[PDB]
Amino acid sequence: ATAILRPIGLHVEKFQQTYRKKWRFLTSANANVILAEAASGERPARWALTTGMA
Amino acid sequence: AMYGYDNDNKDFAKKPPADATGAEIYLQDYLTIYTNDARATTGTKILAGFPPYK
Repeated sequence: ATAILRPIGLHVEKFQQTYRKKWRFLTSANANVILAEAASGERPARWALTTGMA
Repeated sequence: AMYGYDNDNKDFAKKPPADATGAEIYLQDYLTIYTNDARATTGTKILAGFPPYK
């Protein structure tokens, strides 16, 4: 029995794209210093310890 | 210097915890050799000087 028609489904077309970038970053070596942050609104007063990793 | 102050201390911002930051800690206690001071000694004197600690 020859099949003139078959369930070929929908004609769905799928596209793929890729994006490449190269960046150069300069980061300073900050000291580890304790800074006082005042309370404001919902934020309570807290001590802050900075770190040099960007 | 190693473990910081308590959060309620006023000097809390002075010394951040080294155990948390990974910073260094200047050592200030050094070895000292001793010998007798014979200038004020009356009678017999010991004039041996310093031992060769090197």
